[PDB]
Amino acid sequence: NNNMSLQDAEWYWGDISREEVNEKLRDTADGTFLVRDASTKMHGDYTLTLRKGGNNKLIKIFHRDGKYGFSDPLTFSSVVELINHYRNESLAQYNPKLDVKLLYPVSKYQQDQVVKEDNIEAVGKKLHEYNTQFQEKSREYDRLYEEYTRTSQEIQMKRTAIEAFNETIKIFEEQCQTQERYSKEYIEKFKREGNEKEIQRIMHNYDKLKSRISEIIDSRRRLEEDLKKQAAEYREIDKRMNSIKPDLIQLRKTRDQYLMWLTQKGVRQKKLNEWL
Amino acid sequence: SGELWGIHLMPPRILVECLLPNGMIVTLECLREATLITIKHELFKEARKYPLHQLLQDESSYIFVSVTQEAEREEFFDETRRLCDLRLFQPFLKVIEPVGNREEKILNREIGFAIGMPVCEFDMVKDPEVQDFRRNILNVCKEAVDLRDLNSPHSRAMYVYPPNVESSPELPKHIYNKLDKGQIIVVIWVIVSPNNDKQKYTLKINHDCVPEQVIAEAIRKKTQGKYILKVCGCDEYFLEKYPLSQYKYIRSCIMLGRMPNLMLMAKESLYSQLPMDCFTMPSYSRRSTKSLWVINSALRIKILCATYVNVNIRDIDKIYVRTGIYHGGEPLCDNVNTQRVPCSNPRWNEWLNYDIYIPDLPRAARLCLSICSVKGRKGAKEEHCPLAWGNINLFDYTDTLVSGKMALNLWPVPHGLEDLLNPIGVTGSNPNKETPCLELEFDWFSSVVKFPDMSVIEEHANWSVLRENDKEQLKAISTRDPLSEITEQEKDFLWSHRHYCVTIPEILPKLLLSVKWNSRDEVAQMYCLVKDWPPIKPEQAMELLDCNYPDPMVRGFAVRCLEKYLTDDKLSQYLIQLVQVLKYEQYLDNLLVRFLLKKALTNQRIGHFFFWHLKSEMHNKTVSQRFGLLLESYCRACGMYLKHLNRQVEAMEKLINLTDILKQEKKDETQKVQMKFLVEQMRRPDFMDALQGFLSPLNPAHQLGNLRLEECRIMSSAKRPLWLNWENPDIMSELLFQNNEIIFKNGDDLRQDMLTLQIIRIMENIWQNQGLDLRMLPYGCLSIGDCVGLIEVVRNSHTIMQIQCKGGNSHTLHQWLKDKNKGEIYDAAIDLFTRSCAGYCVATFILGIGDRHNSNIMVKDDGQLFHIDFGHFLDHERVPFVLTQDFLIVISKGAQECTKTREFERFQEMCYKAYLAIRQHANLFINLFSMMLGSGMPELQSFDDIAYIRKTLALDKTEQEALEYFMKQMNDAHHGG
Ligand SMILES: CCNC(=O)[C@@H](Cc1ccc(C#Cc2ccc3nccnc3c2)cc1)NC(=O)c1ccc2nc(C)c(C)nc2c1
Repeated sequence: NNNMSLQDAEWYWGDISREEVNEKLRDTADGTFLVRDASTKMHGDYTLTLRKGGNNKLIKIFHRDGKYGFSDPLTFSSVVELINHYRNESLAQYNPKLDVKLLYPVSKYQQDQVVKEDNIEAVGKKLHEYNTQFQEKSREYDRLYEEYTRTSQEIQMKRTAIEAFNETIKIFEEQCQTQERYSKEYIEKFKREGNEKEIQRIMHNYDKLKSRISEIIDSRRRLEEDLKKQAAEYREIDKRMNSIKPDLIQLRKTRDQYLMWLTQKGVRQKKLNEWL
Repeated sequence: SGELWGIHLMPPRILVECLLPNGMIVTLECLREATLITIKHELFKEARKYPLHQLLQDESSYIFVSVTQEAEREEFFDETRRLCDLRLFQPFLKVIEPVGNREEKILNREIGFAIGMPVCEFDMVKDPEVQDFRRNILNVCKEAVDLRDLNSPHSRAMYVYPPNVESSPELPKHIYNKLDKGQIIVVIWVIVSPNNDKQKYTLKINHDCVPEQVIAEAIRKKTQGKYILKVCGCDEYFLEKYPLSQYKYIRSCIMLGRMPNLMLMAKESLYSQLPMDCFTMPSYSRRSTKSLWVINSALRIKILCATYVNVNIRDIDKIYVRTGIYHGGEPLCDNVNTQRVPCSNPRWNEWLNYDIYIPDLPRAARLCLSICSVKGRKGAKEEHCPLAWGNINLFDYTDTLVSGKMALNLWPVPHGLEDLLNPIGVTGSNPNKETPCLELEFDWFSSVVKFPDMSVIEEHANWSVLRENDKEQLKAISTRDPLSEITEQEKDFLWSHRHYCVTIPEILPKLLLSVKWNSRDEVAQMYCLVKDWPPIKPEQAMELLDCNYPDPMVRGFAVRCLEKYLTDDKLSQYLIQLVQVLKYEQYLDNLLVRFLLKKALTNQRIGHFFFWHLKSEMHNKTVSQRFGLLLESYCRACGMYLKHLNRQVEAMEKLINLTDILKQEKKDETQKVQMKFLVEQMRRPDFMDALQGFLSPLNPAHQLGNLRLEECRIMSSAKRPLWLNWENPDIMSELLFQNNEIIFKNGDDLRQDMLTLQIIRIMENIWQNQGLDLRMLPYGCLSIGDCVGLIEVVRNSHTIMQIQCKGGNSHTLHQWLKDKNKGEIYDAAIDLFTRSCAGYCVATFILGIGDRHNSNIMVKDDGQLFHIDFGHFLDHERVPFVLTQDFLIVISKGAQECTKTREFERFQEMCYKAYLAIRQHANLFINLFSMMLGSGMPELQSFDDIAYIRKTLALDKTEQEALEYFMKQMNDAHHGG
């Protein structure tokens, strides 16, 4: 009626390592739980993992003299009845600082009615085509990563060049400004004597300096727009990666479900080795 | 890149324009090697051809400033440097009156060339914590330097030539038996003044004789205050008083059955080489509060606009900000979210509420958050994907609970990481300012809230606060591995029995995990226990430093166990890991960094590798500033070693530039043209000048001399590595070896290989210490940058593929060993091939390294076997045995019936004894991997990956069930045996 066999239990998951249980309780609501065989592999241990307060609480079930329970008094006939007892009353009884009522079990039957083509050939055929999508899609992401990282280095290299240009410009322009400062007292005396060469030659250096100053600023000016194009192309690569990533998770998650599913229904993975 | 921006090739003469003080523009044509002194000379002897000459009046009183490629202005006091190696951004020069000390910033140029970035950059950092570290960390620099001047020049020598001793005066029995009645025969060489001729003095002495009496009695056979002992070949000295067998060099000779021949050196000859060290303090060194526990309020944080997120307005529906208070890796409360909003207007004017009170916040609390994109499609699916992350400390380094507005620049999501938050991540803002930005705002409590001092905490404890027969459960928990599961009953059991735990000191890592950190009542009681806890072994206190234990008092206690127990021998072994747990440190000024830095500045072996381990991670923008500040402190006070570290850095750049040209621009040419390119490039005077007469990064005691260009080819494998050959400068090179070969690899990650070889060396040390002589070969490997590194070369070794190709089958390998060493020695070859082949079957299986084949498995002529190119480990019970039919024939000495031979069953006997020996020390191997999770290695990103080793060691099963698990794997992979 309620206390059916532990095998025919939605929450009981058998022998799944702790790592698998973590991926199945990750970012789930407070009160999620599932049961599995203790990690030691000894018979009749049945660790209970509960998700309370962001953390994965891990309460152990003791089995002595054909009885089960958390604390010393194992006043319970079987795991199913113990779970159902605490599935209706909060665990504050066992632990005063533990207030959750085993609300959302992680049922293994829910995963069952999401798959299709239960036969042995369609699974391999459908699974084979996902792998083609997975490898081609996965490699697609990896190639973009190379552009994203290679693009990042070029942007940083250009940015440092801009700083160097700024320093160079300030050095050049400051000298020009220093030109007049020093060319204030000698200029009057030079003007008095009608020496065309001194006026022209002084302007000759000054004229050359203006070309250098102007030429340098042009170099920085052009390089900046080159960076902006790189910066723009950089963001675009970021957009593609973000819109590709969830596809990889979705494809890989469904892809592995079938690969794991093939083993469950009495199929040896040697044949799946060549199916790919 | 190159001498000038854009063009790496440097024409000998270039038009260089000067900026004279008056305002006169002049151009000069100079040489690549034209030093600054000459250029200024010729520069000033051409102003006579220009308008104004009345200001110069002389050539001195100028500094010859210019602009460097790093985009910073350099004053160029050091007039000696040739124009070639100035790294000028653009060819142009300016003349100014000298300003500054000229001593603090002739050094700041050498400091900033080794670190790889200008020292002036730390001056523009306005962070109050960055500038307090630069000033306060100089206390350790003074004490370390002062300690180096305590007794004599002798204290100076101990810094430069640290005794390479072992932490075990007592010898393992199996090696002690190698001595004939507890005595060892050594050869002593004395150099004679006429023509510097050599003498040989064979000598027999007890193993436990200090170097002092070895020298004295060696004089008797010759027929005090001088004549220190030295190792022929490399630069190793026996200065400190230890038993002669204590030293690493002497012990190995005993193991390998070699004659330990040494040299006698006049004491004042070594002291003369010692340079005078002067550590001058840098310029910068001279430059209402309510307690947290009186704030009756809950934690509240407000999110505001996020500047920009790179998403597509169609492939993604909405975005939200996911936050959560964390203490280490575990949440202190339940994660909170913000309302989904369109990915066009990320505003979020929300006030997130957290289920934790302000007074309950632990000191090491952090606020992790990320920007996630919710899809919410596919009929009945809603998949989340993070777009950026960022963590914030809730208390600044001064113990002040942050408050007010704050702008945080988010980081990219790490490759292969799929969880929404990244609590295992560096706290701080992204240095790059063109990334997503998120404005927060922490509520204001009308004051500055400071975390309560220890005296207040100690009172909260001891205020709210016999033996047990079933204390065998405490011993049961203590022996469990770090990653083992602890249940709610065990956590509640340890805490209740906390006061009786101090009789089990090694129970601390478990007792700290069974404490509620979001409850100041329990935490204040843990502080009062950690204060009186007994000391624990360094190999256990060294796991209180990884990411699981962020509390400053717990991490401070661990570093007090390292100080008083960690010997300089073990620090040199676990240094790769102690550097990595510097990235988990809460703030810049730790108690660990002060301990690590003091060791580096007091021991030049640790200093050399301390430098290269930090310097090899400066490309990471996440830890570039933290490690860059630390490298500057070391380089400032490291002594004269900065001149040796500058030659190694310069030599490695010449090789990186050379290799980039080969593998980047013209990779598609034939090898002969590629080979002819190398010889012309390596034959240039500058390249030959930078690549000679420097210490080797792999072993600072090996000094590399003239380069043997004839036998420096380009490997045809991998990414075309570089096989380079050098020579031993010292006269007695033939006694150690004549050439240092080194593979320079640029292109593949070497930090997977450099941790595998560290684990192999630790295994081989466990087996030797116990009863076994499984001789492994953990050659040298060092990563010096971003996917560039150095690999030693093992002399006289051929890959299994080479022996097969030149052998003509399956008896070829066994015949080849027979050919090389015939006679009575043949037994040792088969005995050594078996001991070495047994170790690499166990080490390969436990770590699950990539699959071996004939190309990456080598064998020395003597018979020893070793592996190379450990591509990946732990990824790619799911790894069979590497052994095959070729090696079985050698094991059984050619017998066709290999499985059922007496020899083979002996091979299996030491495969089991080896596996059970490592299984006992699984605690050490779970930490060495667990301290590298933030290291960034692709296959070691989470505690999930370290679960593979917990499976191949059968840590959950019983000692007997694990042994059966190994036997099943051994036989199954070989289809019976
Ligand atoms: C048919 C023509 N030949 C080839 O096509 C290949 C075959 C080939 C590849 C690879 C290794 C190897 C290796 C190796 C790698 C990592 C190691 N890590 C630790 C210890 N030992 C290691 C040894 C051997 C052999 N020849 C080379 O590429 C090559 C280049 C430069 C050389 N220059 C000298 C000085 C010498 C002695 N031989 C050279 C071999």
